[PDB]
This record gives sequence, structure tokens and C-alpha cells, in this order.
Amino acid sequence: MKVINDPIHGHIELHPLLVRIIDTPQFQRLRYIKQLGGGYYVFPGASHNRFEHSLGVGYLAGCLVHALGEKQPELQISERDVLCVQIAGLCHDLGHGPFSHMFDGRFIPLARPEVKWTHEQGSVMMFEHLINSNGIKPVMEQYGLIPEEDICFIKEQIVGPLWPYKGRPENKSFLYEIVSNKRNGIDVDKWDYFARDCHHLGIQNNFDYKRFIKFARVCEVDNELRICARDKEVGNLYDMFHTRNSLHRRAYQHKVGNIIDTMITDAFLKADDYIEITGAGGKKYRISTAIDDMEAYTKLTDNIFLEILYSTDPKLKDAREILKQIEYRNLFKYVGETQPTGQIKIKREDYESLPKEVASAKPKVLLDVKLKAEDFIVDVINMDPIDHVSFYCKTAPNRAIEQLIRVYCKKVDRKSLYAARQYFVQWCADRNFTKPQD
Amino acid sequence: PMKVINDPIHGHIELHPLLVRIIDTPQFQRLRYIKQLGGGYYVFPGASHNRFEHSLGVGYLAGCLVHALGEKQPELQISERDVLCVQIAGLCHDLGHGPFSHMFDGRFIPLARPEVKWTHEQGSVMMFEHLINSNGIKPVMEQYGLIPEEDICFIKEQIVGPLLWPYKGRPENKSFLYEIVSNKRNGIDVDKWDYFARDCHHLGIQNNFDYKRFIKFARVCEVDNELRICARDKEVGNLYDMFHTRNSLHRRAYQHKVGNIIDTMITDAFLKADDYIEITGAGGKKYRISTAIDDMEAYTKLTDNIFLEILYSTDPKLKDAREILKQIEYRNLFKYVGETQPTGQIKIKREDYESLPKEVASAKPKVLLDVKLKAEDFIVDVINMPIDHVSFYCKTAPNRAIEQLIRVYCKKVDRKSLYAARQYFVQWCADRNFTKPQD
Amino acid sequence: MKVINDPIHGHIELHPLLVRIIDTPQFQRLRYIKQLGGGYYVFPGASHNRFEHSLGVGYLAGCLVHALGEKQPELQISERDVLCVQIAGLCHDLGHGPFSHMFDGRFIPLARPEVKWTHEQGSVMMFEHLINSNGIKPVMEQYGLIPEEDICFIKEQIVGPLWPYKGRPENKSFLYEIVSNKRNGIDVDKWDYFARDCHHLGIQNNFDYKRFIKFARVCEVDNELRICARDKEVGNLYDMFHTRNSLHRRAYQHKVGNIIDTMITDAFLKADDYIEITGAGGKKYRISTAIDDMEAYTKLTDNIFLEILYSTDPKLKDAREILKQIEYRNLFKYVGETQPTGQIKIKREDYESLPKEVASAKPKVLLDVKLKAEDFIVDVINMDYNPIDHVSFYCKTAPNRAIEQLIRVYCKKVDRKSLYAARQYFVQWCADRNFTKPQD
Amino acid sequence: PMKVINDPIHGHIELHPLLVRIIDTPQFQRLRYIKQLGGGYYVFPGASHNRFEHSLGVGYLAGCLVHALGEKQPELQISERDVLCVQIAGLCHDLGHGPFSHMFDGRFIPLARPEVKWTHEQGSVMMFEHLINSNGIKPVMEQYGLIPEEDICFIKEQIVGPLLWPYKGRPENKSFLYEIVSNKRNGIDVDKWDYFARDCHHLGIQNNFDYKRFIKFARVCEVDNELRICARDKEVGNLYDMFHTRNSLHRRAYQHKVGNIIDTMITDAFLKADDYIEITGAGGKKYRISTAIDDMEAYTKLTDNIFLEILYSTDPKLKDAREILKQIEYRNLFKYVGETQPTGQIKIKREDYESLPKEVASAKPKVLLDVKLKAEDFIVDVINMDIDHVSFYCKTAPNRAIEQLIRVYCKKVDRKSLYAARQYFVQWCADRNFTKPQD
Ligand SMILES: Nc1nc2c(ncn2[C@@H]2O[C@H](COP(=O)(O)OP(=O)(O)OP(=O)(O)O)[C@@H](O)[C@H]2O)c(=O)[nH]1
Ligand SMILES: Nc1nc2c(ncn2[C@@H]2O[C@H](COP(=O)(O)OP(=O)(O)OP(=O)(O)O)[C@@H](O)[C@H]2O)c(=O)[nH]1
Ligand SMILES: Nc1nc2c(ncn2[C@@H]2O[C@H](COP(=O)(O)OP(=O)(O)OP(=O)(O)O)[C@@H](O)[C@H]2O)c(=O)[nH]1
Ligand SMILES: Nc1nc2c(ncn2[C@@H]2O[C@H](COP(=O)(O)OP(=O)(O)OP(=O)(O)O)[C@@H](O)[C@H]2O)c(=O)[nH]1
Ligand SMILES: [Fe+3]
Ligand SMILES: [Fe+3]
Ligand SMILES: [Fe+3]
Ligand SMILES: [Fe+3]
Repeated sequence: MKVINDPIHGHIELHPLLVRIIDTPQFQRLRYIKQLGGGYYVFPGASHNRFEHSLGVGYLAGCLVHALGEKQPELQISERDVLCVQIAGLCHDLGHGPFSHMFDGRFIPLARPEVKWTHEQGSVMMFEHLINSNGIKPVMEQYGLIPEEDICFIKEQIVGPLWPYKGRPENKSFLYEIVSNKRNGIDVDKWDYFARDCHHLGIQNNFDYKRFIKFARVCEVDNELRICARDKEVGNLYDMFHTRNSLHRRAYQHKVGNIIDTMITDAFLKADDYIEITGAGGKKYRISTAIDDMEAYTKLTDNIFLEILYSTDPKLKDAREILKQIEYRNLFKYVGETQPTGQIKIKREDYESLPKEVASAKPKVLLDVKLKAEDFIVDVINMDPIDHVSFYCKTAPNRAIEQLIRVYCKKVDRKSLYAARQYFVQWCADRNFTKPQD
Repeated sequence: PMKVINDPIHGHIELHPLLVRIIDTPQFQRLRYIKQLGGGYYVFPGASHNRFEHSLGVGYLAGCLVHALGEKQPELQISERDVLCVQIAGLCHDLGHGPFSHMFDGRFIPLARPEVKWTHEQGSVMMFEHLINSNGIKPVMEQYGLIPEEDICFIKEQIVGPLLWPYKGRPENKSFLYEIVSNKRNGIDVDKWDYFARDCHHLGIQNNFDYKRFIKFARVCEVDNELRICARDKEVGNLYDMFHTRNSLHRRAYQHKVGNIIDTMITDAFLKADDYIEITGAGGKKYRISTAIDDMEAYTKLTDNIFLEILYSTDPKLKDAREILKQIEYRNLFKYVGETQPTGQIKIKREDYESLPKEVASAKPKVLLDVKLKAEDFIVDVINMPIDHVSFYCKTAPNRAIEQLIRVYCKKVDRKSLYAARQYFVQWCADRNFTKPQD
Repeated sequence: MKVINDPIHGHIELHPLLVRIIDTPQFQRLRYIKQLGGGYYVFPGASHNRFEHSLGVGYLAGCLVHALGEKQPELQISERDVLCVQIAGLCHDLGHGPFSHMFDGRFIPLARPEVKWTHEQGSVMMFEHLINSNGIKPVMEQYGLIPEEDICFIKEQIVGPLWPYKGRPENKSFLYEIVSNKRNGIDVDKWDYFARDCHHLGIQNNFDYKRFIKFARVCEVDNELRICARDKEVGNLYDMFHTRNSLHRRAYQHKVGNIIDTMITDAFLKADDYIEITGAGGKKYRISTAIDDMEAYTKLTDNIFLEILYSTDPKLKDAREILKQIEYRNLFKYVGETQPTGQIKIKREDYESLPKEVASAKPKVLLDVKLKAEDFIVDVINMDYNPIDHVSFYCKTAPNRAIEQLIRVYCKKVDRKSLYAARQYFVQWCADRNFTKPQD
Repeated sequence: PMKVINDPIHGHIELHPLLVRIIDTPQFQRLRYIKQLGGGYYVFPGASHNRFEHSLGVGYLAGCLVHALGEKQPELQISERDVLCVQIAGLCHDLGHGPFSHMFDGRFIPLARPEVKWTHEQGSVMMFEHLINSNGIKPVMEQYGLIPEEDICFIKEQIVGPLLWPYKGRPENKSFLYEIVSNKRNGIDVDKWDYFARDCHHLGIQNNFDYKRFIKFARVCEVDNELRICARDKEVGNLYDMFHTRNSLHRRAYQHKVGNIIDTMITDAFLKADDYIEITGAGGKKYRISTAIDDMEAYTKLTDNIFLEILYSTDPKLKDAREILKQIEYRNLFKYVGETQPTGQIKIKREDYESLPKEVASAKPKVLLDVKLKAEDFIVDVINMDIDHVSFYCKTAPNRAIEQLIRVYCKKVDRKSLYAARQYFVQWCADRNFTKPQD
């Protein structure tokens, strides 16, 4: 029964089971993986990692359940239910890779285009590895959990259904909207990293989750059980959503922030063949295939960045040279942005091909310089109002009331940069993407 | 052409292009990979911040203060040359920190090479000379009005002190400029300001000191015909809030019991790994962790990275060290035996840190005990550390002015062995004449 | 330089000029006038008076002005302007009478239908009395105020134009939206008693004025200069308006709260002839006429309730009997509520006549008992004002430019047959007055 | 039929109809016209609250606690009759307070009638009996199961104490019920809880004590085989913060310097007016302010109202008193001379308050001074203050348990007379052997 002090949430009381899950290598791994990935090289305050964030989500998961259980004893929320939601929140991010969203969103699609991989697949594999490597399942039983039944439940809360849910019956469906919510984008995962990311980026977060948790209730909608907010709390809700918008516009879509991310992945790609990560049975993996074995994956952290940078191996001199360019601030240069409006969206599978298409656009008038596909970086940003949440009133508590595409150039001179803007504008034309602004 | 960096504690920070030129180097970005609070992060989840953002802030506050004194008092003859120099000093005062900051020069080097006198402040000066040579900064200095010979002296001296008026970099009439970045006398400098605001911010402690206010009311005045930086009498209230902050950070965070236990565990791994880990320095030569300080090129490559190189290593030579770091991940820590302080004005010197376990373990405690422990089973932790010396002035007359702790840990966790450790220690305290350890 | 500790605003720093206005009898008057009138008899937490509310307004006025002056120097806002806005905030309630709104809203319309009286007229008369009785004008100039021009500005901030304004040029119009705002219902006066009234009533006030003040800016709107808010702060504004709505629904329109107000007024009416208030030149005034002399008005406070209650005077036995009714809790009984929807609103001038009308409605079928006009109390409750649309905004990208009546009737007769009789008359009176049909 | 009142501090308060019958009387509603902190309101604008809302809260808390003890411990034989009585007691414990609360019996009556022994708790008992007699409560008591003879005794005893086991109202096996409303020994009762919460709320002070929690873990247990109310050991953390609230209210509010000066000014006005004011009592007789305590019917009409009655007066017999209250409005207060304490454990008795200025004025203070002051120029303010003495229990074995300040003010405000006042006072402290005044 430890008490941890967190700068956003204050004191976080931790169930001994939770403590047993937290003091394992598969969880301490999150201490070495930046929350905002390449954010830190643009935002100096953003040194924070997945680890404390996982702590906060786990805490927020629990605050909400225990709250719903107290205001409404008829939901039959058990001490068993609160522990699983707490464990799920804690481990939803077990599967993040080097520099978080950079890894499953850009590196694996470029490194192994055929493979379908998400960090949510990654978390469940890592959670399974965690409870097996550390004999967690006996300790679950010691505190009243049913390992077969509850381990499924935690997994389904993280990666979704593997009525589709086997972990809990539908009269407890609302337990599935606590940690991550597909429908109205309101979950304790957002709350923590909304509060957390503003705190480190120097943005003001006026959203008050304690207030929202206090007035939160389960209510019936289309004969479905959902979590609802009372009508007074729409003012708080506009402040939640305005923060989500500021974080995206100001932080998550930052131009240099995202340019630098593609430089890092270009380094990991040129370095993928020459770095070995040690797995099970002593087998050796590459950076891109360590996702295939969880003990190697345990060992795949932000560390790999510095390992490349400090390397003396001549085989890694290319990968090294790109990371020296991040340190010297000689970055890739911005060419332009465009959108596939009205058009079919670019799929993760087709990322590898895009620079070849850009370099192949025929931009007549003819140009002084010619560029090959290796001089182009094509960066796909996927985006994934108030009205879509469901409310209630005190009188009737029973009843309910994109893709951006950016192109960077590795060549830094004005004559070549001009050329790049020309190819780029042509490629947009004959792909029927929107016309780039000047 | 100014770069503007957004910082959570100081906001928008405008950076002179010269400052930028210095920042975008490996000798500086190296600070992105060094925890401000070392092993603190393993006790306070918020303490993930590194020396890097802190170095930006000091550089900023330095400039803020100099520029402020210069505008209010033009007779001080503070130049753009002078301001730039003070700023670089803030920027580069932490260039020399080692893996996990103070754990490194404060415990590791004293335990690994007792013969050596090494400080991060010496290190900051070597790294700074190394920085400006490797990156052709001296032409860039000359371009913005710096005289490299004279001014490079000034920056080093603001960092490491005099290398009679001991300073060769600036005359005594500009003496006050040596009090901005690092103030030896009253411990009030813009560097403390940054890491008090910054360390409170990440730890969730309330900090009531308002430096913007303190800077706004700061003046140079004559005290014993020496020029010092002074505060208005009204602002003695703001000063007390700084010191209540210095005191709660020390009690609550930097002297935290598990925090300092974990430091020594980390340091025990670095010691047990020092011989089998190689860092490539200049001229291709190879250095060890403890001797990499002898070359700034190897030293550049020595960051928090080394904790994970040890943890992820498969080398069978490193298993002994690796196991201490795996202990930390599993949370089986060294055990607290007790705390004491050395009475009188005597303080244990850094050179004698290595001997301390030999002394504690050799103490003869009577009654004789069930177990006898070797010195290798003891960790001795030396933990080191108010208007007086501050100068004030009044609005009417602006020209003129008005510890060590020792904790001992046992590596053996068994109750019989733990009981033994407490006895040796209580004895050791006795005829070293340290104070009696309490229950 | 004084500092006052207040439970809603923390520390309130007061300019010595302000303290000089406060330490006078005309201002200390407000310590003895309940903010919520008959509220205290329904809400035990509601003991707060005009005195602390006025302080808060004065403080909040200054907070807003100083904010605008520091973020936007081109407005040319002086320390003189700040003092004037503060004094105006401070003295905007000098003219409230016994139990505040009961007095200018119901007693004077029943005691003297002929007269036009508002507490806003009252504030100016009393403010004029204050600065004259305490030799304030010499002290005003001591701190840089121009007595002639600035006393105008202050009166005008309270009671309106006496471009219509003589106190400040049109390039400083926005200074007229701080203390009281006719247009968008956003001012520092409502800000105070929204927080202050919730604090004492046990209601949650989520509105953060500090946050709103930090992002407030002056902008050009239709070639008009007004106070605007950043688009971000609509979330905060929604919570302000919800508070305004709860205070009105739950507190200011409380059914028993309003019954008790009409009783106190019934007692003041029956006592008006027999109570004498000493004015200037020693003349003696009545409750209804002390408003005609500001020296007598000063001594007219909530005190008068207890003077009636403690009386042994047989002339006041009638009044005394009603104040005994309130305390034994034998109150007037609720008969019903209705609205003048679609019809002309009942004017203050016509309040006196209404019970005669209600008692004259022919409620056929005939009833076992008959009621006289003296057995009816009709209470006209006015609440003059998406409201969120009438606010003006800006975004950081374009900082230069901008983006009812209730009628209740109570009966004094408390038996079931008479109450039933009463409902019939009331339901009829609504019928041939074309007011809404009363609900069950 | 249960009425429910919303309280800003305690939320919804459900009132037994019997309780409502008692509240809606003149003797009780009298408390709507008596400030809780009296003259405090003239120093703290938030402090406008009266005894009335406080009495409701005590009544609410009394029932809350009695009901909880009964639910966890059915063996205590706590009846619906017992609970009603404790509640009425909480409600009516403050029935006897006079104009401006503690100012009245603590200073006005001791100075106006030095011979008489009067406390408000005595007053509460008389007012309570007048209450049930004049308003026919005893038939209503019998209707809800109270036995008027036995229980009216019990209610009085909870208020003024015993009039060997001294209590006739309830047997010793129900002794603990006497510790709820007012607890003489360990200063922990629900009366204190209420005005600690309420006084914080209106003063803007932070109150960390959680009564709801403390109530949840309270139990009756045997202490020296005597029955006492106990707290669970784990929850002592809650107790320390109760006492910390008691400490801040006293340091920051109740012993406030100008607040207490003002109270003696009000008292000086009541004294200069005691003779010319008539309050009509029973049998038509006329009483003075100081003797209205002799008749409960007169006392009923004596509230804060007497203050404005004096101030608004045009009567010239009352012109002297009027001027002291006119001083208050213009803020020309009495001036502070100094503070002292009675060294030794001796306290100045209320009976001797009147003479205190006579002693001060006759002190021969050589050095001889330019001016001499008479006793009419001195105000002597006696300020009275009324953690381990609490009884605890453990979850495993629940059945069994584990000052005065004196201030002096001067009415003459000039520099020359004020200096004299300090000397007379310093001397008086000397030859009364009280401690040396500071500053
Ligand atoms: N267990 C654990 N605690 C952490 C961690 N990070 C921060 N903490 C906090 O740091 C403090 C020290 O951690 P512990 O290893 O549990 O030290 P301890 O509380 O003395 O543990 P015991 O040896 O069981 O007494 C705790 O109070 C936690 O609040 C972590 O990763 N694991
Ligand atoms: N130069 C530099 N900027 C940093 C660093 N860390 C954070 N930043 C911030 O991140 C922003 C990223 O911009 P830059 O890296 O300078 O790229 P840029 O804006 O194209 O710079 P220019 O090409 O000179 O215009 C900077 O303006 C800084 O505010 C750093 O280490 N070096
Ligand atoms: N002047 C004044 N102060 C008030 C009033 N209401 C509350 N206060 C506060 O209560 C205390 C009143 O004491 P003052 O006489 O005004 O100030 P003081 O320090 O006691 O006396 P001086 O400063 O010497 O005149 C102060 O702390 C004020 O903050 C008021 O109506 N007038
Ligand atoms: N009885 C009583 N209620 C009060 C008092 N102060 C506030 N209240 C609250 O104010 C409400 C209004 O008073 P009521 O007692 O209901 O008056 P009423 O409705 O005319 O009387 P009933 O119809 O018999 O209930 C009460 O229900 C209480 O919740 C008080 O002093 N006495
Ligand atoms: Fe997450
Ligand atoms: Fe530093
Ligand atoms: Fe107002
Ligand atoms: Fe009390």
C-alpha cells in the first residue's frame, strides 16, 4: 500500500497487486521511452516518459470506477472490478516502442510494410509476458482475482474484443469505456496525458477531471449502459475539448517536431540491419523484428538512439550521420503540406512507395535540378463536437438526455529546394490531393 | 535573428544566435541525457527533467538579471559584450555533469579514484574549452563583438572561480558580474533560482519565491567598497520565501531516504562495472568510466546511457554489476541502518569515502554478535548541504547598503545480519564521537 | 495602505482615499442591510450584508481596469480612472433600503405609488451626501482627482447618463461596462454576488473571474469600443451563466423566501404612520419618506424590523402582530403563480390596486366563504434580462477586431375552505386579465 | 413530517418536528440577532454570521454523533428518546448568549455588576425553561415520547452541568451522552466542531479537520471502567488537524488585536448607556441592560439591536455613549499600549476586572512623566483561552481504551499621553509581578 507523489494527480495510492505489476522489468521499461517522442528536441520541458503517464492513467481508471460504484450500488461493482480497471489503465501502454508513436506509426510500416502492428497489440503481448515472467497470477488469486477470467478482461479493455466481450457480461459494458473510449473520445487515458502534456509544454489546461468524475453517472442510452455527464458539466467539457485542440495544433502536429521524427526513423532504418537485440533462447533480433519476441522487445527502448550515436562501428556511419545532423540542427527542410480531401486515404501499407511517386512526378516546366526518391521524405500525419457525449439531468438521473501529408527534402540548397516544391506540387496535382499553399 | 524556445517555467526564451551556435553541439546536447535529479526519478515519477532544460533556464535568467541591472544603472557600464558572456556562463555552467549529475563527482569518482580532485565545475570548464575548439566558435564570438582571449577567460571564471583581485577576466569595477551565475558568498544566484522553480515544478512542491520580482528590484550598491548585488528592504519578505523553498526541497526531496539509498546502488553498479566498460575517447584511445573524465572526447559520450548499457549487457564479466541494477528494477534495495552527524566543525572529506566501510565493519561492538559482517556488506552515505551576508538598500539611499549527514546501509537483508549492522554502526559512532543514532 | 481579509477574494488592498470613503457613517450603513432580504429566514447561511459585497465589487472593478491598463497601454487608462471605477464599484449600493430589494421593489411602490424611486437614484443621492458630510473632495484632489469632472463619472457609472456622457470621452466608453452592464449581463457587480451568494447558500460557483479577467481585452465592435473575451473562455462563460440561473431558480425566486418578504413589507406598511425617523434640520420622517432626506435615510436600516418587534406601543400592535407571525412561522399561504404572457406587463404603479381586483373576480360557482382585498397578497416578481451570444469575443489571431414577469398571490387566511375560496378568485382574476392558467 | 434546511457547512439538516417546534419561538429566533464573533465583524467582513445558524449546526452534529454510536453499538441502549434530548441540547446550548456573544458575560456583566456570577450557560438554562413554558412545549414533548420531568433535567445538565454521580437526568451507564454537546475535560465536542468549521468558512481560513470521518470511527469504550467517547488510533491524524484549526482560529482571529480593542469600545458604550436604556420585561417592569439578565422576558428583547438603538438615539442623556460608537464608524479607535501574562498559574478573576484600571492608574512609575493619567483613561482587556488527553482504541480490542493574556488600551490618542500609558502599564506589570511587556 504505497503512496506515490505525482505532480499532476497528487498522491497515488497503489494496491499491492498494482505494486507487484509495477516493479517488473516489462513495466520499468516505460521509464526509457519519451511520451512525446521527438517532442523533446523542440519542447525542452517534454522530458517525460510513458512510465509516470501509465501510473496516472492507472490511478484515474480507479478513481472513476470506485466513484461510479459508490454513487450507484445497483451496478454491482466489486473490489474485483476496480482492480482490473486499475491494472488495465496501468498496462495499456506496455507495448509502446522507441519514442512512442513514432515506432508503430512510421518505423514498422516503412521497415516491414506487409506487417500489421499496433501498440495495442503490443501491450497485450507485453502484459502476457509480464504476468508470466514474474509469477503475477498466484498474487492475483491471493487478492481475489480470477486469472483466467480477469486476464481476458484486462486484455479486452486494451486491444478491444479479441456481444463480443468474454471478460464481462453486457450488464457491465460500461467498464469498457473507462480506460479507452472509441465512441465519444472521453477516457481517463486522454485526461492524464492532456493534463500531463500541458504541464510539460507550458499550455494551460482548464479541464478539471475531479469535477467530471464527481458528476459522472452510468445511464441508459438506446437500451445500452454508458457513462454520462450531468448537464452542468458542458462548460468543463468545452475546456476538455479546447485543450485537445491546442495540444494537437501546437504540439502533436508541430512541423519541426515531425521533421525530426522522420530523421530518427531514417536513422533506425539505415541502422536496422547492423544492430542486434537479444531475445529468448539467446536468439538475435533486429530493431524491426524485436516486436516478434517480447523479451527482446523488453530490451528495445530509447536507449537505441544513443547506442547508434555513440557507435564507432563503420557499418552504422550512415545511421550515425543522420543523428549527428539532429544534434547539429541541420534538419530536413520543409517543402509543403497537402490533404487527400474527397480522396481515398493513404494506407499505412503504402508509405514506402510515396517518395518514389513524388520524385517521379513530371513537373513541366523542366528544371535545372533533378531529384531521386532518396532526397524526399513523405510524412503522413493521421488525426484519428461537444454534442457527441451523452448527458443527464438531476430530475431524471435514470434516463439519458483527417490526414495531412507533408514532404521534406534532405537536400538543403535553394536551387534543389525550389525543385522539390515543383515535384511536390506536381505529385499533388496528379494524385488529386489539395493544392499546397504558398 | 533570434530563436525562441518555449519553456514551462520561464516561458518564451529568446536566444542570441551566438548562444544557439553553442547549444547545437554534442558537448551541450549531451546534457539532454543526464538527469537533473539522478536517482531521484526512481522515487519521484515527475523528476524526469534533465540538465539540458535547466541549463537553458540559467542562461536565460543570467541574461535577464544582467540586462536589468544595466538598464536601471547605466553608470555600471554593462556592455552587450558583457551580457553575452554572462549568458554563456549560465548556459555552460552544467556542461561537466556526469551520469546522474551529482551522484558522479560526489560519490562515484571519490569511490573509484580517491587520489583525484574532481568537480563537475572543473569538468564544465574543460567541456567548454573542448566545445569552442571542436566547433569553430571563436570566429563566431569575434563576429558578435567578443574578444575570445579576454572573454573566454571571463566565462570560465564565472564557472570555476579565480583560476588582491584574483580574477584576470574582468576588472574589479565589474566585480558584481561574478555574483550572477554563481555566488559563493550568500548562495543567491540565478542558477539556484532555476532549479528551485524547476525542481518544485516537477516534484509537486509549492514555491513562493518570485524571481521576476527579485530581478525587478535588484541593484548594485557599495558594501565595504566592493560592488555587490543588492535587494530592496521591502523585498526581505521575498527572500525568506526562497529560503523556505531551499529548506523544503532539501528536507523533502534531495535528502530523501530511499532516493539516496538508490543512488548508492547505482553507484555500486558503476563501480563493479568500471573495468569491463570501454568508452572511446580522442585519438581512438579507450577509457573507463572513472578515467573518461581525463579526456573530454570520451567524456562527451558518457551519459545516463551507461546505466542501460550495463542493464542490457549480455557480457558475463558484467553480471555482478548487472544484478544490482536488476535489484533496483525489482525493488530489493539496500537497507537503512541509521543516520548520524559528525559533531564539531569536522566534515568527512571526499578522499576518505572509500575507507568508511572498512572502519564501520572493523568496529568492535560488545556484546559479541551472532554474525560478523565484512566491509563489503556496508554502504556509507555522506549527505552534504538567513538574511546574513545579503545586502540591502532603501529607496531613499540606493547607492549604499543597510551541515553533513552520514547514513549507513547493509546489503544483506536477513534479520540476523541486519541486527548486526546496527550494532557495528552504533559502535562506530561512539569513538569517532559522532552523535548517537536514534531508533 | 490597508489590507482587508475577505472570504471570497482573499486579500483586498484599499487605497487610502477608498478607506476614507468607507470609514464614514453613510457607508458603514451597509453593515446593517441584508444582501438577500427575507433570504435569511429561509437560508440560514445567508446572513451576509451589503457592506462586504460592496467591498468586493470595488475590488473587482479595480482588478478589471488595472488588467486592461497593463495589457493595452494605448487605451490611456490612468491611476485616476482606476480610482474612479473603484469608488463607483464601492458605492453602487449606497442607496439600498431596509432588506435591500424589498424596499425599492415592493414597499415604496405600495407605500407611495406616485413616486419614482430606484436604489440607483438612491445611490447617487447618498454618495453626494457622503462626500459632502465627510469633506471628501479635499482628499480627492490630494490624490489627483478632479472633483467636478470625476464625481460626474462615478454617478454616471451608477445611475447612467444624467454620445450622452459628460464624465469621460467616447474614446473611454469601455470604462462604462465594468461596474454595471446593461447590454451583455457581464460585470464585476454580478461577479461578486454570484460568488458571494453561492458561498453563503451552499451552491457551487464554477465561474472563475480571475481567469476571465486575465484574458479580457478592449476591442472595436461596429466602431464601438467594448470589453471582449477570448474565444477560449466560452467554457468559463457557460459556467457563469449556469450560476446566474441557479441563483435565480433556487434562491431569488424561492416560494417561501418571497412570502416572508411580503410579510415584512406588510408590517412596514402597517407601521409607516407610527415610526419617526430623525432627519436633517431635526424633522421627523416616515419609513416611506426618509428617502426624501438623505440624513434620515442613513438611519433607515434593517434595524427598523427589530424596533417594530420590540415595541410596546399599542399603535404598532398591528405591525407587531405580523412580525410575531414570521417568527412563530405562521406565514401567508401560497395560492398560485401566473404570467402576463403576451399581455402588457404589470407596472410598479399598479401594484397597490391588484388585491382589490383579485378579490372582485366573480368566481362562479359561488363559494361558502367570501374574501376581502385585505386577505390577498399579490407579489410581482421581475427578473429583467442563449445569452452567451450577446457577449463579444476575440481570438489571438485577430485581437484588434471582434468575432419575463411572475405574479404570485398569497392568502392571509389560513384555513382549508378560505384557501380553496382564494384559489377560485385567483383562477378567475387570471381569466379576465388574460394571464396564463395557473397549474395544480 | 421532517423539515429539511440547507446549510452552507453541513448541507441538508433534517429536523424532528419537535425540534422545529422549539426553533420557531421568539426565545430561539432571538439568536438571529446576535453575531457569532460579535465585534469580529468590524475587523472581518466575512464574519457576519449569528448564533442561530451555529445553534442549528450543533443540533445537527449532536444527533449525527448520537445516532452513529447507537448504530455501531446497540448494546449501549441508546433510544430515540435519548437522541432527541442531545439534539435539543445542542440547539439550545446558546440560548443564553447576550448582545455580541462572549463580549457580554465575559466583560460587560463583570464590569457592570462585579458582585454577580453570570455565564451564558446559566442564561441558556433559564431561557430554555422560559421557552418551554411560554410556548407549551411539554405537551409536545410527551407526544414524541419524552418524559418532561426527567428529560428537561437531562437537557439542562448537558448545558450547565450538575446543579458521587452528580447527574439526576440520566444514569451513569449512559454517562457518555454528557460528553457530546459540551465536553468539559478534553475540549472535544460537536459545539467546537461547528464553530471551527463555520468560523473558518467565513474568515477564509483553512480547516483540515473532517468531522464526518471522525464520527465514523468514534466508539464508546471503558476508561478506568468509566464510559468515554473514543477515537480509533489510526485516525489521530484527524485529531491533530482539529487542534491545528483551534490554534489558527485563536492566533489569527479570536485574539486579533483590533478586534479585541473594538469589543471594549462597544462595552464602554454599553456601560455609559446602561442607566438610560429601558428594556421591557415580565409584569411590565423596566430593566437595564445589565439587569435584563434577571428577567428572561426582558432578556428575550435584548439583542445586537441595542447597539443601533444607542447610535441612532437623539437623546442627550445618551450623547456620551453615542460618541464612542460614532468613533467606531469613523475608525478612531482606542490605542494599543501593551500586552502581558500573569506569571505563575494565577488567573485574574472576572470579579476583579473593574478595578484593573484603578491599579494601572495608581502605579508610581518613576521616571516622573510630563503627563499624569486617571483611571478613566485606561482599558484593561483580559483575554482568556477558556493533544494527549484524548482516549483511543484499537480495532482488535475495541471495548477497552489504549493561559491568559492581558492587554491595556488608552483612550487619549496623542503622542504625549500615550507614552505615559506605556510607563504606568510597564510598572503595573512590575509590581503585580506580571511579565515584562515587549517592544
Ligand atoms: N515500489 C515503487 N515505488 C516507487 C516507484 N517510483 C516511485 N516510487 C515511490 O518512491 C517511494 C520509495 O519506494 P520503495 O521502493 O517502495 O521504498 P519503501 O516505501 O521504503 O519500500 P519498502 O522497502 O517496502 O519499505 C515510495 O514511497 C513510492 O511512493 C517505483 O517504481 N516502485
Ligand atoms: N536550435 C535549437 N532549437 C531548439 C532546441 N530545442 C528546442 N528548440 C526549439 O524548437 C524550435 C525548432 O526550430 P529549429 O530547430 O530551430 O528549426 P527552425 O525553426 O527551422 O530553425 P531555422 O532554420 O533557423 O529557422 C526552435 O525555434 C526552438 O524554439 C535546440 O536544442 N536547438
Ligand atoms: N478602516 C477599516 N478597516 C476595516 C474595515 N472592515 C474591516 N477592516 C479590517 O479590519 C482591520 C481594521 O483595523 P484599522 O483600524 O482599519 O487598521 P489598524 O491597523 O487596526 O489601525 P491603523 O492602521 O493604525 O489606522 C484592518 O485589518 C482591516 O483590514 C473597515 O470598515 N474600515
Ligand atoms: N421552520 C423553519 N424553517 C426554516 C427556518 N429557516 C429556514 N427554513 C427553511 O425554509 C423553509 C420554509 O419554511 P417553512 O417551514 O416550510 O414554511 P411553510 O412552508 O409556510 O410552513 P409549512 O407548510 O408548515 O411547512 C423550511 O422548510 C426550511 O427548510 C426556520 O427558522 N424555521
Ligand atoms: Fe496512455
Ligand atoms: Fe545548475
Ligand atoms: Fe451590487
Ligand atoms: Fe456554541
